[PDB]
Amino acid sequence: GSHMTVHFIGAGPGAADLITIRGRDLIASCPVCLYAGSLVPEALLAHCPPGAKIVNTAPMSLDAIIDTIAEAHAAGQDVARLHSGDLSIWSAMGEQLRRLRALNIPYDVTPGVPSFAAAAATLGAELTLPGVAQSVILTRTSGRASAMPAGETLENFARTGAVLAIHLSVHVLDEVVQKLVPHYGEDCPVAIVWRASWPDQRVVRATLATLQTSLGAELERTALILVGRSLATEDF
Amino acid sequence: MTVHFIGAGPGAADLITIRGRDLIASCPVCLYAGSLVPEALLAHCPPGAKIVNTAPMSLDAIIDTIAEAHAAGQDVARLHSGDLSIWSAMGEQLRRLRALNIPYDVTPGVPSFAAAAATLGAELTLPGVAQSVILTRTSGRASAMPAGETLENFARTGAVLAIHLSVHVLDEVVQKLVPHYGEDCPVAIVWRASWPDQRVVRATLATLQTLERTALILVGRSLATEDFDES
Ligand SMILES: Nc1ncnc2c1ncn2[C@@H]1O[C@H](CSCC[C@H](N)C(=O)O)[C@@H](O)[C@H]1O
Ligand SMILES: Nc1ncnc2c1ncn2[C@@H]1O[C@H](CSCC[C@H](N)C(=O)O)[C@@H](O)[C@H]1O
Repeated sequence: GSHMTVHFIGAGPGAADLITIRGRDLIASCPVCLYAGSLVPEALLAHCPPGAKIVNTAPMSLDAIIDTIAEAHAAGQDVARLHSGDLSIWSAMGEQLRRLRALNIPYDVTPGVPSFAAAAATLGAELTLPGVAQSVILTRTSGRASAMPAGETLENFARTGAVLAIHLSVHVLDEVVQKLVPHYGEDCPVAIVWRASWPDQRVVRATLATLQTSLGAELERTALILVGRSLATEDF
Repeated sequence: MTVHFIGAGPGAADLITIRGRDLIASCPVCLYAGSLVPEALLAHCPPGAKIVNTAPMSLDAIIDTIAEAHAAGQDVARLHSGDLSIWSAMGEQLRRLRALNIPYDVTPGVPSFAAAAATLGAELTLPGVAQSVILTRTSGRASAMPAGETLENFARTGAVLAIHLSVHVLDEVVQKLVPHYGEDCPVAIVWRASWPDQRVVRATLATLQTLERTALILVGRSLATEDFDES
């Protein structure tokens, strides 16, 4: 047989049917499910086996989360640990792994559909365009929410001319365009996708100079900003 | 009818989305981009489905085959490796389908850099270390890169790099990055993530020793460090 394992699973961008097959099958097979708040679609939780311990981690500290996993480990019970999107980017999986290694609790990771992919799909767009863009930068702004390492400034990324997929930043929409106009041009295409794949999904396309900045301060913060020529060109 | 562009995922049959599998099961016609789309997914095609490998085909022939399905009112499952947003050549197909008024939609998939990070058990962004991931490639005698998109310019940011389509020029990648990232900078290469013959190498830029081409290069401190903050 196999021993108790914590299965980190990328739940995808919000639609229950955008989890992987593997992701859903692991949910179906774990007696304990820990899900990272309402950004994990509740319909996924219907896959938990009958009698599962289902735990919303959004009100919990990292310590409480780790203690709960340690309890599952002590009981020999597999855990389905669900995070929105994919695990590789801004998931806070890393800090959990470090704690699990220190406790010798085994884990594995099942990749998900990241939100920039959901957003591109919503737009019906290939981001890479021969002769226009051959790179995509996944980034964020400090946005009064983080320190960025020194070299990770919008200015330094903007200098490459790559497609930018800017996360965690819709509340600072106005600063973003101010910092990007000098590099990309006033007329550079920009697209914002709120809540990609949710019943709630909303899109705005414009150029940097013509984007309605006040859209950012609105209630919904789950939005991805895409910037670059390849968002609105057929010249490729 | 509708042409369903679908991100097949990194290769394992179970790393397609539920939606993607369901769309495949409901399409009388399936167009798949080569053996980089695992054959097990083709088992999901409905009985008597016309299944077509597009790898041997020109864009004109692909669009013809689609226009045929459209004239026959038959939905098309159009499979590409990984996700569609990056180096899929989905774009040129949509440009042609628009010019013909053929309806399409896009189902996102798991990109290979995500599958690679997952096999490594790694979160790429780590507070106080790296808050950005650059998905890129090299010219590598296979492309022209826009002028701003050099390894040099990217390396200047100190971001994590997920370098695609570049394993044939690993030597030159290493030499360009060392000056910026350091000789001791952790690096990992994942060949064929999620496939049965998946191979993983973890090293540093200096100690990585320079033939499958389906490989992803990942570079950065966050690949092997526990000195980071909570979020
Ligand atoms: N369904 C969705 N639609 C649009 N943007 C989304 C989204 N889900 C997450 N995001 C973006 O991701 C940020 C949260 S950080 C978590 C990102 C997630 N791990 C991923 O793989 O994408 C949000 O601020 C927003 O910029
Ligand atoms: N299973 C896999 N393992 C490692 N790298 C892979 C892979 N599948 C694709 N790649 C990478 O992607 C390149 C092909 S370009 C297609 C990328 C795909 N659309 C995606 O979403 O990732 C290859 O050169 C390789 O770098």
